[PDB]
Amino acid sequence: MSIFIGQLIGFAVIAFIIVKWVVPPVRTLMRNQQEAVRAALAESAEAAKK
Amino acid sequence: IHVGHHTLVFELFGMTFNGDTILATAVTAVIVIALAFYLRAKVTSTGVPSGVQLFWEALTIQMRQQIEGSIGMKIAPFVLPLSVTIFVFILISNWLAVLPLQYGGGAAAELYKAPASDINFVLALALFVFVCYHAAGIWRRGIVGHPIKVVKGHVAFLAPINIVEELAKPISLALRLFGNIFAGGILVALIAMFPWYIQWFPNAVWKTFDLFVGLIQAFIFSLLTILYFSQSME
Amino acid sequence: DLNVEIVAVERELWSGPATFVFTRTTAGEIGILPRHIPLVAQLVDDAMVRVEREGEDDLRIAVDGGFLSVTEETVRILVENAQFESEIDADAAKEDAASDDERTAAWGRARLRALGQ
Amino acid sequence: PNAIITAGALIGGGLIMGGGAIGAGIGDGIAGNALISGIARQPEAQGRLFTPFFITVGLVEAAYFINLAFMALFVFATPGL
Amino acid sequence: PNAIITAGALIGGGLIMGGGAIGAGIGDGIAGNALISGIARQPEAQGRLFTPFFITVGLVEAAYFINLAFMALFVFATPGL
Amino acid sequence: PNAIITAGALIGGGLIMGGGAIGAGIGDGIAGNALISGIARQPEAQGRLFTPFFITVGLVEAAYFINLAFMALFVFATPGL
Amino acid sequence: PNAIITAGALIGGGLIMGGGAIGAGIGDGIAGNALISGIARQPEAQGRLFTPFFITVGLVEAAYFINLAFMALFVFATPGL
Amino acid sequence: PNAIITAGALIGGGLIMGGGAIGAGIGDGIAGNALISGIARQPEAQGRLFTPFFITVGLVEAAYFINLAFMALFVFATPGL
Amino acid sequence: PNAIITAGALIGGGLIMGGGAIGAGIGDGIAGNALISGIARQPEAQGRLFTPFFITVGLVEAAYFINLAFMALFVFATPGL
Amino acid sequence: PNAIITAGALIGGGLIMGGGAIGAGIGDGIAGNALISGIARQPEAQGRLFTPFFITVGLVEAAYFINLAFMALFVFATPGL
Amino acid sequence: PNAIITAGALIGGGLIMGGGAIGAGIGDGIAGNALISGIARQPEAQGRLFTPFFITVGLVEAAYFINLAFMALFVFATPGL
Amino acid sequence: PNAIITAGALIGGGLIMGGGAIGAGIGDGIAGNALISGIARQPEAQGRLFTPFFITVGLVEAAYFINLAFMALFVFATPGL
Amino acid sequence: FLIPNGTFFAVLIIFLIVLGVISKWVVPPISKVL
Amino acid sequence: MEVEYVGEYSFEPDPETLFDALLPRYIATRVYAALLEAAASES
Ligand SMILES: COc1cc([C@](O)(CCN(C)C)[C@@H](c2cc3cc(Br)ccc3nc2OC)c2cc(OC)nc(OC)c2OC)cc(OC)n1
Ligand SMILES: COc1cc([C@](O)(CCN(C)C)[C@@H](c2cc3cc(Br)ccc3nc2OC)c2cc(OC)nc(OC)c2OC)cc(OC)n1
Ligand SMILES: COc1cc([C@](O)(CCN(C)C)[C@@H](c2cc3cc(Br)ccc3nc2OC)c2cc(OC)nc(OC)c2OC)cc(OC)n1
Ligand SMILES: COc1cc([C@](O)(CCN(C)C)[C@@H](c2cc3cc(Br)ccc3nc2OC)c2cc(OC)nc(OC)c2OC)cc(OC)n1
Ligand SMILES: COc1cc([C@](O)(CCN(C)C)[C@@H](c2cc3cc(Br)ccc3nc2OC)c2cc(OC)nc(OC)c2OC)cc(OC)n1
Ligand SMILES: COc1cc([C@](O)(CCN(C)C)[C@@H](c2cc3cc(Br)ccc3nc2OC)c2cc(OC)nc(OC)c2OC)cc(OC)n1
Ligand SMILES: COc1cc([C@](O)(CCN(C)C)[C@@H](c2cc3cc(Br)ccc3nc2OC)c2cc(OC)nc(OC)c2OC)cc(OC)n1
Repeated sequence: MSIFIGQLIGFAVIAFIIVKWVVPPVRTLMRNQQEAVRAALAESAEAAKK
Repeated sequence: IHVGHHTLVFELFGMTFNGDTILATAVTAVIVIALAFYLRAKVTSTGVPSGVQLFWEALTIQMRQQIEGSIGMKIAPFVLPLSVTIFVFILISNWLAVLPLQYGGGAAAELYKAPASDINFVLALALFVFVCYHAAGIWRRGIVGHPIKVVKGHVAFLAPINIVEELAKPISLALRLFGNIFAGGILVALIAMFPWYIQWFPNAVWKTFDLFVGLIQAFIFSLLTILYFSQSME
Repeated sequence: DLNVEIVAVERELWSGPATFVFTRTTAGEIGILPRHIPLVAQLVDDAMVRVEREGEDDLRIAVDGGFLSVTEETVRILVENAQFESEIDADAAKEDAASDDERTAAWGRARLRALGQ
Repeated sequence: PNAIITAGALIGGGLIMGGGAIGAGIGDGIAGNALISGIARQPEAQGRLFTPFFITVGLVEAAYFINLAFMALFVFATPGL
Repeated sequence: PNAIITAGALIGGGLIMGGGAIGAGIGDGIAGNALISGIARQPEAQGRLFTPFFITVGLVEAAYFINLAFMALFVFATPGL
Repeated sequence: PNAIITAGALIGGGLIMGGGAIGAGIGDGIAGNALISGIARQPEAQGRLFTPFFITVGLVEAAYFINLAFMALFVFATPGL
Repeated sequence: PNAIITAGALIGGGLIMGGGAIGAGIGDGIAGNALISGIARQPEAQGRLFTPFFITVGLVEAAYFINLAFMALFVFATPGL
Repeated sequence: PNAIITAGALIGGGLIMGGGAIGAGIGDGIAGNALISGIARQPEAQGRLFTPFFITVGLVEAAYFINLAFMALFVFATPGL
Repeated sequence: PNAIITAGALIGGGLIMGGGAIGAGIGDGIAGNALISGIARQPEAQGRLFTPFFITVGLVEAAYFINLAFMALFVFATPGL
Repeated sequence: PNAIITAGALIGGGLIMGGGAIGAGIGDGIAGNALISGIARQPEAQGRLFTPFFITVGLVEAAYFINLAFMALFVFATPGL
Repeated sequence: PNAIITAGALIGGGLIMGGGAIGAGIGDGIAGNALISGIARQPEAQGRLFTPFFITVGLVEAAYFINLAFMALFVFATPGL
Repeated sequence: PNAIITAGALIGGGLIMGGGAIGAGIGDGIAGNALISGIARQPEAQGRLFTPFFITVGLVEAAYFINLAFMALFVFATPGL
Repeated sequence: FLIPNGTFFAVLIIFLIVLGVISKWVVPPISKVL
Repeated sequence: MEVEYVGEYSFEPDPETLFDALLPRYIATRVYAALLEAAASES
């Protein structure tokens, strides 16, 4: 019982740390790559139009 | 600390099996299969990639760059799937241990124990990679040609050393992965001896960095697999 | 920001500010961003230079046996002969890269590297 | 019997912590030497140099932590008592 | 008799972890020193230096963690007992 | 019985201080070597060169302190005594 | 009497493995430092640098596992037991 | 009796002094290497350079003194006696 | 009585192999660092650099071998038994 | 009872001088490396290099001398005997 | 009596050879590193560098040989036995 | 009683020689590395450089010799007997 | 605990399955995507 | 060339090789300046 709770508090701390300092860079990184790929598709589309 | 002690142990075909390790490996396998199937359903060449598509694309690009930079992709097409699967398998195995699946017996028990903490898992992956790149060397050099190059290596008069380094390739590749995760399984157990009001701090700081440690270990395992292939093949 | 100036022996070639400069000196690859310690080095015979111009896109330059100097005031690239990526003749660079002459081959390979291979 | 095992555990934990301190201190010193030299070379790279630094410090300080854990196993939870 | 063997196993495991920690810390510090120096000289090399870095680390860490494994064998499953 | 435990604890604390001193001295020397070389190469960098230094020292001085604590635990509060 | 034999064998094997760990880790770090530095200076040299590197590491690793091969002989065979 | 405690205290203090000597000697030799190299490259810098030098030597020679403060504690006071 | 003699022989052989492993690993890593640096700075020089290398590794790996030999003499043919 | 303390004092003094000799030799080698390289590069500054050299050596030889002194105190005037 | 002295002599000779091997291997590595670097850099210097290299290697292997002789004295002509 | 003191003295003398060998070998290697590099880059300077080198080797060798002396004092003229 | 067991195969089999799936569901698909 | 000592940085590779590779460039630039100045004088 006590062990579970304490490791659950530890997991809550880990989740807070990753959400505050690890999630922002990675999610947004993937996000920037996403923007890039979509805009590249866009450039291809435009060139086709040209 | 009860180091060892696999639960769910059973016996079949006249040999013993650690049930808990098999369960953890199956959980990791189903997570990886779910990721693969979700990619397959939502893999888009023209549309905006999903999150899983970006993850798989980044991993495949990294491993393809590693292969191309060490042994041509024309020579080593079969090693990219091997690297990607090794990386994801080890990564998910290690990261699934970060979930709060640890409770108290009165010793500490853990519903999901990282499979790499068991010697069988890491030894299986290491020996599979060992057989795979030795078979690749045999294919690219010949049944009799490959052992001669393996013994000779790059310096002939260092023949015994090579024959050791070769045998060191699997062992280290296994044990390097074993001790890193096995050690963690002990730390979380050791940290369990603390009371709940101070247990969360060492546990949190350990597992937060264990995320990165498992990522680095999966990366190292895959990278050294690619490197050994490059070597054994030419 | 860096005061980056590229000075050919015949004339001053470029003087725009930049945020980052990049080149392969004879003793390895190097990058310079403002307030770098003073330095002197020799660019490889087939060297190329990337200037991370703050406003517009980066500038890629094929350089012929130049020298690199870093100073508290400016970053100078002394050049025997250089060409911006836009001025490079891709076919001519490809042909020169196979030239037997060491100087011509190095210059063509530098042009290819600056262009983007 | 417990006295001999406890003394051996104390000596083993002392070895664990001595080795951990040596490794962590010397590795941190070497990594910070690289960091100081780089920030001397190119101050503007300071922020870019803290990524490879904390990774390196992360790798040594992980080992130290493991060591500090196992000593705690030897000293307070002597496995073979 | 088991007390002496247990104390010897504790001392041996302490030696194993002391050596492993020294090697891990110092080798990781040296590899990270090379990494930080490279990223200082060429800040755009970060991407390409993590491959030869984690290879090196992968080698160095091996010496550590193999040792770690054997300490457990010394400590929890003492070869003689 | 307590005599054996106390002797082992003293040996372990001696090992802890020996390793801590080796690590602290060598790591601080390496970091100071970096700092001195950086200041010699360019004086004005001194102001910045003290931020990476006190960081590195903070890592190399922490390990020593940790050992300083545990030896103080080994001899004054010998666990398992 | 076998208890003393096993304790001595365990301490000797711990010394073997600790020395092997120190040598292997530090030597692998030293060689990988050269590898990383050479790749940082000349990325195209990557493939060229792995030939000598894996010779040197090949020796260093061979110093580790040979020692390991002997530690087993100390603890599982225990000559003179 | 406490003769075993005294022998253990002597061994521990010997370890303390040995580690302190290794750390101090090597660390201040590294710092002096930096000082000599800086003065050779800039013989007029000697004054400026003695500021960081005596800082790192202050850190390296502090670790020694503390160890000398504890070795004296071990053999003259022997807290566990 | 032999018990004690061969236990001491095991510890001494462990010391011999630990020192041999440390020396061989670190010396081979240093020689390999030099070889890799030379091949990176002078790609065409590799052919020449293997003669200075194997001489160096010849002197290094020789010591290890001797240690190994003597370890056998300590362990399988222990003097004074 | 005095035999045990005497053996412990002999081991402690051996450790003291082992550490002192390691620190002295390596620190003198490092400082002399600095001196030799600086004289090789800039001989005109040879004299200016001896002030920072003998200082560094003066520190190193202090650490050794102190240790030697304490070794005497351990072996001839064994505290607690 | 004889057994204790023989075991102590074996441990002392093991220490002698371990330290001698560490010193010999690391000194050979450090000297051959300079040899390889000089030859790489100045291939025509290969003949001129071998005189300094042989001086250094003589000084290092002289220490190794003296340690080997004294270990032989310890284990085959154990003084005080 | 004499057997215990003799075994302790043998262990202590082995420690002294191990430390002296490590320090002497590594310091000789470092000084010789400096000499070899300086003579590689300045062929005609070897004479100038042999002056500081023998000074360095003087301080290194000296320490070894002192150790070699005291080990004898430990082994043949055991202070505590 | 360092002695292998039957779980060895029980692991290898499972890994092979993943190696199969990623060999066809993932790599070639991501391959062609890129 | 005369060395002109007068009353009173980092180098890669070492300043001996860099100086040797630079001096011919110095002679080349001085000859170029001489040719340019000769052309100006000719005009
Ligand atoms: C007096 O201060 C300390 C500091 C520590 C450290 O270990 C570092 C010691 N070292 C520099 C020699 C430290 C640490 C832990 C790391 C673990 C991993 Br895995 C990977 C990297 C780490 N990096 C780390 O520092 C960079 C640490 C441990 C911890 O333990 C419950 N809680 C922490 O709170 C967040 C903590 O951060 C301050 C321990 C300690 O206890 C005796 N006292
Ligand atoms: C199976 O791998 C090995 C290799 C060795 C070595 O010792 C080197 C170990 N090292 C890399 C840490 C090795 C060796 C010996 C040398 C001796 C001198 Br003097 C000078 C240079 C040497 N260089 C050497 O290789 C670099 C060696 C030993 C040997 O045993 C009688 N027979 C050899 O020839 C057939 C032999 O050569 C290959 C030992 C060993 O034992 C467990 N297993
Ligand atoms: C000279 O007197 C001292 C000094 C110390 C130090 O350890 C440094 C020793 N070193 C240089 C080898 C020191 C210290 C501790 C640090 C801890 C961390 Br985490 C990170 C950085 C540190 N940097 C530190 O100084 C560089 C310290 C310790 C302490 O102990 C409760 N109280 C302090 O006062 C707040 C204190 O600061 C003065 C200890 C000591 O004890 C015998 N006597
Ligand atoms: C390979 O086999 C060996 C070699 C040795 C050496 O020690 C070197 C070992 N090392 C490389 C780690 C060697 C030696 C001794 C020196 C003594 C002084 Br002082 C100064 C320089 C020395 N340089 C030396 O060579 C580098 C030596 C010793 C000796 O007597 C025993 N007879 C010799 O002649 C045949 C002899 O030369 C070959 C010893 C040995 O013993 C088991 N087996
Ligand atoms: C040779 O004679 C000595 C010298 C010492 C020193 O430790 C230096 C030893 N080293 C060079 C290896 C020394 C010292 C102490 C420092 C403490 C701190 Br915190 C930070 C920097 C220090 N730097 C120091 O000098 C570099 C010292 C210590 C002390 O008390 C014992 N009293 C002193 O003043 C009368 C004193 O001289 C300032 C000790 C000693 O004891 C037997 N004999
Ligand atoms: C010939 O083999 C040797 C050599 C030694 C040396 O110690 C050096 C060993 N080293 C390589 C580790 C050596 C020595 C001593 C020095 C003492 C001082 Br203080 C300062 C500098 C020294 N430099 C020294 O050499 C550079 C020495 C000592 C000595 O005393 C008995 N008699 C000698 O004349 C025959 C003698 O040769 C000059 C010892 C030895 O003992 C078995 N056998
Ligand atoms: C065979 O000769 C020696 C030499 C020593 C030295 O310790 C050097 C040790 N080294 C070689 C590692 C040495 C010494 C002491 C220093 C003390 C301080 Br604080 C600061 C700098 C020092 N520099 C030192 O080197 C010159 C020394 C010691 C001493 O003993 C009271 N009397 C001396 O005067 C005659 C003396 O020479 C000034 C010791 C020794 O013991 C058997 N035998």
